Amino acid sequence: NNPLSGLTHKRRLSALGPGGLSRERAGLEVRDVHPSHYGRMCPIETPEGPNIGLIGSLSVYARVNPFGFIETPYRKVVDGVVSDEIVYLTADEEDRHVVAQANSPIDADGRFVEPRVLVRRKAGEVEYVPSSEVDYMDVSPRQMVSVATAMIPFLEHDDANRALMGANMQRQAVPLVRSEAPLVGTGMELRAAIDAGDVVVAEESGVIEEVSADYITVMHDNGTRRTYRMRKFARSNHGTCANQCPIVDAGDRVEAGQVIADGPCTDDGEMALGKNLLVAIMPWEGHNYEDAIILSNRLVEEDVLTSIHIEEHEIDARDTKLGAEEITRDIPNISDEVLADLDERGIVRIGAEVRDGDILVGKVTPKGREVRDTSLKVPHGESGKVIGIRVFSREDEDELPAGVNELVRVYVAQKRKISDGDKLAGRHGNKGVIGKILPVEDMPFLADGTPVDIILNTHGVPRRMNIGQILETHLGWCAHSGWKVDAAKGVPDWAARLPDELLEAQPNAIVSTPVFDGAQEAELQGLLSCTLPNRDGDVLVDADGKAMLFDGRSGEPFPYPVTVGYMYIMKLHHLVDDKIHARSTGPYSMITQQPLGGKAQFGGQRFGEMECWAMQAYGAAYTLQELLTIKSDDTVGRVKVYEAIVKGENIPEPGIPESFKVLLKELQSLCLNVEVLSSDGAAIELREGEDEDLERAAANLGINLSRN
Amino acid sequence: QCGLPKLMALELFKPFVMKRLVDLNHAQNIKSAKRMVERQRPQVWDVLEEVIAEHPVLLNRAPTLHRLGIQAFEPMLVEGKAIQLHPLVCEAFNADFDGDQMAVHLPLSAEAQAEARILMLSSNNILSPASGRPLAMPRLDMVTGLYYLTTEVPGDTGEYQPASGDHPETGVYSSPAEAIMAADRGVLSVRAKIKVRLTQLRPPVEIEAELFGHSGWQPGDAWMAETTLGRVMFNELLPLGYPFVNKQMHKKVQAAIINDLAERYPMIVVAQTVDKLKDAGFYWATRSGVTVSMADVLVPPRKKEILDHYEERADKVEKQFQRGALNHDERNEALVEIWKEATDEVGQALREHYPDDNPIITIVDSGATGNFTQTRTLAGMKGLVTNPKGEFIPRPVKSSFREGLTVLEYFINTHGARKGLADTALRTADSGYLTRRLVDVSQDVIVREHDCQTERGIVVELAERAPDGTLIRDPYIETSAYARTLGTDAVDEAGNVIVERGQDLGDPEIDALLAAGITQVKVRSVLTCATSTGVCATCYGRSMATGKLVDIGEAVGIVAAQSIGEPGTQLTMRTFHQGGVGEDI
Amino acid sequence: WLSAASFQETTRVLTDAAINCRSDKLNGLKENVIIGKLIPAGTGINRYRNIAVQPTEEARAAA
Amino acid sequence: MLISQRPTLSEDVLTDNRSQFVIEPLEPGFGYTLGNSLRRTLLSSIPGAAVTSIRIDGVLHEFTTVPGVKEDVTEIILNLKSLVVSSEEDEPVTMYLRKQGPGEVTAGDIVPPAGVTVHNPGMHIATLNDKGKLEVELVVERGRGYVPAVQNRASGAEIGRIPVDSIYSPVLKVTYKVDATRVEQRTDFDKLILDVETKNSISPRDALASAGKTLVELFGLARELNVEAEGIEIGPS
Amino acid sequence: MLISQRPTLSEDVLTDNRSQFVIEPLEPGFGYTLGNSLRRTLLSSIPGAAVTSIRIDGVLHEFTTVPGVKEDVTEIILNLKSLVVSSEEDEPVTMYLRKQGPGEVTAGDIVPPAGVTVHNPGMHIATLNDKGKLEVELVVERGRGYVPAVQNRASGAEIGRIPVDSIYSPVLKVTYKVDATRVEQRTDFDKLILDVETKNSISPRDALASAGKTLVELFGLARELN
Amino acid sequence: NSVPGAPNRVSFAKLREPLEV
Amino acid sequence: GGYDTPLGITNPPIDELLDRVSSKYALVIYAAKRARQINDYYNQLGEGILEYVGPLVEPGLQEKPLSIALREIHADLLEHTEG
RNA sequence: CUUCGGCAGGAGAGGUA
Ligand SMILES: Nc1nc2c(ncn2[C@@H]2O[C@H](COP(=O)(O)CP(=O)(O)OP(=O)(O)O)[C@@H](O)[C@H]2O)c(=O)[nH]1
Ligand SMILES: [Mg+2]
Ligand SMILES: [Mg+2]
Ligand SMILES: [Zn+2]
Repeated sequence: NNPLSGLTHKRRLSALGPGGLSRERAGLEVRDVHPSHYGRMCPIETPEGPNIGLIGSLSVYARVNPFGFIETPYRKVVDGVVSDEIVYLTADEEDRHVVAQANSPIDADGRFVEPRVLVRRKAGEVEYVPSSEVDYMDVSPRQMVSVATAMIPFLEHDDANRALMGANMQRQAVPLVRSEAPLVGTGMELRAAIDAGDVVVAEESGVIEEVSADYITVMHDNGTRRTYRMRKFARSNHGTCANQCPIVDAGDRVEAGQVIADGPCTDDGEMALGKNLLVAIMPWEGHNYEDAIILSNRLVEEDVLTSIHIEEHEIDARDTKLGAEEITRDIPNISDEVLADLDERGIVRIGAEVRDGDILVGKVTPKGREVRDTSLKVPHGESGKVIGIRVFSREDEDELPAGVNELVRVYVAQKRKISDGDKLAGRHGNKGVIGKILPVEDMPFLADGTPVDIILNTHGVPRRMNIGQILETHLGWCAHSGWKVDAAKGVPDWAARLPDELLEAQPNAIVSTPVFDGAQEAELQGLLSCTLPNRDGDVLVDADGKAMLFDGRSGEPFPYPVTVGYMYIMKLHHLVDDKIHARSTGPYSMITQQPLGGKAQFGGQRFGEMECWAMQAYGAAYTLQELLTIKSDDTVGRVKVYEAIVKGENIPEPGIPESFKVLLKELQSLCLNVEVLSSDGAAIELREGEDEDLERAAANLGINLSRN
Repeated sequence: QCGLPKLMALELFKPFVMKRLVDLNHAQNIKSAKRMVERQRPQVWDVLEEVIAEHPVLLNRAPTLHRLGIQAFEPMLVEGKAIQLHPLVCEAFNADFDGDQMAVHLPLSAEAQAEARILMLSSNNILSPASGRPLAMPRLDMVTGLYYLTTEVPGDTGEYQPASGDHPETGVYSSPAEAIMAADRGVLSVRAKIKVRLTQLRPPVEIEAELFGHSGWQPGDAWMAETTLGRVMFNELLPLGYPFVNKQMHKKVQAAIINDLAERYPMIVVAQTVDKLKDAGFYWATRSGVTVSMADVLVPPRKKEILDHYEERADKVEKQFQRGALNHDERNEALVEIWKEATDEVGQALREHYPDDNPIITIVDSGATGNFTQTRTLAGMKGLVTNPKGEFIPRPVKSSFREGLTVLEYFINTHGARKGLADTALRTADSGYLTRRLVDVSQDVIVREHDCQTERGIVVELAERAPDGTLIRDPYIETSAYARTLGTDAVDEAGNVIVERGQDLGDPEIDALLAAGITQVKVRSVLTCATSTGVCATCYGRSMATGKLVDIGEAVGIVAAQSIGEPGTQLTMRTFHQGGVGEDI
Repeated sequence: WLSAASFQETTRVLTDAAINCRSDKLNGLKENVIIGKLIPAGTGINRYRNIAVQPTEEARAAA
Repeated sequence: MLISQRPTLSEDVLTDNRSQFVIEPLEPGFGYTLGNSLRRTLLSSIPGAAVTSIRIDGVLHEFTTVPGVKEDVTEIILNLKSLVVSSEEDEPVTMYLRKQGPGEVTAGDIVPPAGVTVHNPGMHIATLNDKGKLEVELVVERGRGYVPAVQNRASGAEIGRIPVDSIYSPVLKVTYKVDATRVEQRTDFDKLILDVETKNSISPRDALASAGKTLVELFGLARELNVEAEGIEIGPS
Repeated sequence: MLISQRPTLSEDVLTDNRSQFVIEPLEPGFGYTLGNSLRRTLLSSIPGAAVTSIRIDGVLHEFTTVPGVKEDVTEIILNLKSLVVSSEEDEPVTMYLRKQGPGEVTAGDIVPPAGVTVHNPGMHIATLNDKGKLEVELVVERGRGYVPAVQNRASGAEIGRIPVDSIYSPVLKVTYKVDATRVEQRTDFDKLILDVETKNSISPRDALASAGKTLVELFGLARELN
Repeated sequence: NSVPGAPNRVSFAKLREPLEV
Repeated sequence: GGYDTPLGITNPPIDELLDRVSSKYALVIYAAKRARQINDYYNQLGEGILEYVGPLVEPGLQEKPLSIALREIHADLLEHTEG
């Protein structure tokens, strides 16, 4: 789906397989968190279906023994002074010592400031001991989290389930056409993109000679030349688009390890999976009821959330007993207005717009000049632009399969915009479906006339215990607007622990809040009150993080201030264009005559047992009978119902289903004598019945389509 | 009503569209119309709007835990590829808008259409068939709006000042229109106490009896009321002949009003009233002003003193153990209680500090959502956490989610999130197997008669005498004596009979029996029915969803099973926000 | 035996029914669902199904 | 340009002082730009007249009873604040009310000086029962909108003048609702349903023709800037 | 008493794309509705001009690359959505761009036809090498609002035509402020201060006349009741 | 740091990291 | 009654329709049988005259037989003998 | 009135509510 999902697929530990547990045999003690997982397996990132607890992810600092046991690094403290020698310890060796914490008050010389320190003992218990027997120390915080979890700012303010959902949802984001970097993030987005491998990295130092959109040539210091090629519009395993774009000039000097070209979800070398949007937190007329989201129309006009999606189609020409098949534009007796985009060989032309039910490759097979017609048509609901064709032919020295003479692959691309029903999410467990798209002129706007981009409801925040989103909103507003703390007389007490180069910022700055050591609430409250004004000398957001808004439909100002800021929103790969389905009549199965299943083929919806219970409790006896016989198995009543609906007459009576007859045949085949009796014995034969089933309509009820 | 996309409607309604196309001379034969519909010609879209008119469809969401998991609606054509669903039907379906999907089915014959339009319509099924409590009622945002609107705040703008000397009354109004005109200019608030002269609103019982006495023909009779503008606005949404309420709309008050309307008015009136209530609540929720910021989550003022006192009280037990006197389990049982005390002192400090107009307090106190345990966890102290077994860890977490947990505090807190996500996926089988067995054991029970003419019955409690001299109502009488046919005359003090055999025990009957002094009455039950096959309609009694006697031909066993098995599967899936304190489902 | 076989333990129920030569009367909800009849509850019972409707004399005369 | 679909107005008389107008089909969005403007320019723009102050003989310090009448002073003020007066002068007129003996004082016995007209002459004001008297002096100014009571300007110059609130608008209640219509296959147009209730002194349809003139004269200031600058045009009828 | 002073508009220029208009004296309560009627008409219904389609030389679709250009055809399409154009005709008009050799392709190379002006003179379309050529043909039209792209099969066109989206609005930001003189004696009034900002295609004063005209044409469906 | 051309992103951290990922 | 005008499916009100039958299950078969009779009359118009009569109430522009049947039931123009 | 001629099973993995 994106670089993060691929990098997370590896570094993944599975408890199943040939020699491991099962999905119902496994109980409740193997799918739990153990005190010995600290620094080896992440306690947050795991599936939430029937695989919960049986799949995990390796931690950031862990490695594997030659024997196969996981190790984690510790920093040795001897005689009360913390050294810099690092020792890799397994669980067996770890449960013999006392291990201190990474946030201990070191006195800039190795000595603990406080005698009593917090340690981890053998049985997973935490106790206070004097600084005389402590012998190891954690190498850092975030040592116990994985690489997907270490990219959530303000993690310690979120509950465990919301953090789990956010970490799992970060890997379903689709690659956008622009991919700008976050305003407030962690320090993990730089190294998670280089190691993923979806960016181009210079291998030797040198001077760039010439740059284009297809290649880069770098001249080394010894006169050797090396050129790099870029992948343009390549299809991924899941149907997304992978692109690489150079980010260097024609005279720049590069070094070994410098990022030279970008990737799918990369911005200047850093991972970027979403966009920064202006957020207002308030209810609005019931359009954001129960996790729904209201969106602006500017996000559609300017293609803020747009994605390219490619699809591949294949066909083959195989040898038939009655003669081989061939590819040409000689479709037996068909109009010439449908064969206008096909070239000489009989394949569509590049740059052509295709709809649903259009010829892609023309092929004919000898039937029983025996010429039938079997051509590659575009599946239902699809449409795009043909972007590439690949042809492999036996004659032209090609290692084809056995009994094949030609294989063609056609690629079709589309540009999908954001619309109602698409799924959006943030990094803190927020998720919802677009309920409405509003015009720009009827959205709430600030005092200067700036409309908001997205409205979120306030009823879902407090009961779910994910308040890191509001903190991120406050810090995002502070970073976007810029700040400068007034330090004419000394330094304010709240800014004593702030580093330098954090006392003054410019608009559109980028900051980094690590996972467990970041911005405390005191510094956020301080920064919210020293913010640079806009183009005019006005301050829109007061010290509490709230702004006064106007109403875009009536014009009156809202009576109370509302929380405004900037948030990072991602587009998830659950789109409404790939979820809608409907059917009136189509293909049927062979043993039982019920409709097929699935969306790939026209398939029906299962009416299971519980729905039968509901319809029996309602008292509806005719609806149930019609659902279970005419619409599913009554092979004779289906065509009669179709003809009665078409001609406008009454719906006839149902008959008998086929599953009952199949059951009777199987029971007989088990050496059991089953028979249907009447009021006076005389077993009913149950044998078909001579029918005048002549088709006086001639229009395939549905099992097929229609040709002229 | 529901919203149906155009593509789904065109695919479902193909034969009807083809029939109408051939009829209207837009095509020559059936095959041409089939091709024309298949290729989506422009002339198709003119006839869909008239072939889908007044043709119901069935909507369903999985899992179907009870009878109201399928409902029938009237479709309308919308632009897009998503189905629009009414806010008030999301409680029966148990649906939220974060990725859910639903299925659509189309009745064909005349009997199926009549059943879908009469039996399964969404406007006829408002009450729950297990207890009779309403299901299509305002919740979440609408409750907040209706709670904000009907609230009296002292000292607001334009309040009634009962003064003398120079200004006679300063706040009395002549009609609601004058009050609205005053509120628009900015001279009055909708939550200030005033006096209005109302004409077309029924007075309460006492005021009606005091002024008019005989009959209050309200169309033109005038009376003076001391209330707020919001209460008048709310009462203008109820039926015409409903007396003035003059209360603050908590959730229970709204539930009581809806129950009374359902039990005393036709169903069309209730269906039309709930939509008006929804509209008004949605309008006022946005102007209530509820928002979440970081200066709204206030912290307990003195929490370091409390936690230092309990820490020095736990150091005693620590030293005692160390030296030696306390067995390990008794040190863990001492510590557990010291910390269960400190979490209650932080809990009671938080309720005292917090003002009564904070969005966080307002949302929970209005009955909209949430508990106070979550509020204490967010702003106070989380408390004690459980271990992978089920015991309590003697180390508590002293920090809230506003200050931020530490790394070990966060590690020892992930044990309770696995047990609560591994329940939804694993222990729902234990409830669905019980539901299947319950459904199969009881499927031949069907109402087959009207009266078996029996004398047997069971005896219910119906309150108890007290040594003081009063009568204490039974704690659970709504699920043991309400909606049951009386079996033997309830004679009082060897004399006048309060209720005769055959009466259905409602609220007035229970009140009369309690006032007279009858304690124990015997009713007609299902376990003593004399009919051979199935049950009879008099022994069963009243239908919970309908409000009248059960009909002949009703499948009561399925209803029973569904009503016993739905609550335990739903509660099994909601086992993380349960509040602790004891056990669970 | 149809309902019992469709509930649980199909093999044992079928063996016992075959040995004992059982007969099914088809008077239940599950059997009527399986074989394709109207269930004997609700609008499918004899009292409501066999109903006759005709216009009254005055309405027939007026129109 | 051209709107492509000219909008039309309708009227659906409900009573004799309450109507419901409909404007359709309004281009996407233009149902919310005309409704609150018509509402406000209907409830705060039409010129009318009303009683502004009263003077009851005998009530000077305690303002809670009038010797002779059975009501209070609040109910007299509330019964005189519901009089439908119409003036044609331009300076405060003064009328009088004089009745004696046990009898119901209606609004017909108000002797309007040449200039003012009382439209509701059967309205109740009081009922005397103890051979008493009700000498009432009124001041009937003219204006527009609703004006709260004007606190005594010449305070000590008034011995017993009680200021009252003045409802000057001839319209009492207006509501609006924007629905959705359909032209061709675009399910995106609008429908503005208005609802105007007035006093028995003007008609519901002369207000939607007295409020439409004052808006064409307020949006005509923006047109005078460049009277050749293009816009959207509808056409004729 | 009935006031007898009607309002008056007055412009206070501040820049070249910005202006401020003062409408006073308004009636107590009528300051926010006139501001929002003018903000809802200005930010939606003002006509303009925009580019509706392009045709590059050796290009047949947008998912490709040109030889010598450091950008793809999608970044050129995203850099050609910030062109400010003005037209004075009611018909498609075709412009041309022809640049070659080491240089940067700006928006001042498009040779405008007869009755088309290009305002933005220093934008950035692309950057070429010493083996790159760019030939483009743009089509400028007139309309209102935001119209999505028109597929090639709805106009019977060729294979090189790439239909782009067209945003015709010439206005950027609009806001209002309404003070209020609510004193005693009930002699109150209002004062609206509107602020219009444009996009160099028109002036902040020629857009308020268009809005005034649309609103003096729509609010005249009531006056006819007399 | 440690990357030749990384963008400048100021950090709020208060501790020091002795080890590299 | 104390309700506004009904619209769509909700017309005619069901509480008024339920006072002419004994149960909710009789109305379904009542309306369905009447609708079938109306459809038979409509489809057998130009050919041999059949005994089936209808509609009694004047029909709308394009009304389905079920709505006509419900309006006929509400106006007390039919009679039924439950078996 | 249209002659022949043209289809749909299992196993495993990962996800959504
Ligand atoms: N039968 C099953 N249903 C499931 C399963 N997983 C999810 N679900 C459905 O998803 C629903 C989960 O919804 P929620 O967790 O949000 C319950 P609720 O909205 O009331 O609580 P909040 O999240 O606090 O708002 C659950 O009720 C089911 O209807 C499953 O494994 N089996
Ligand atoms: Mg939910
Ligand atoms: Mg959900
Ligand atoms: Zn009985």
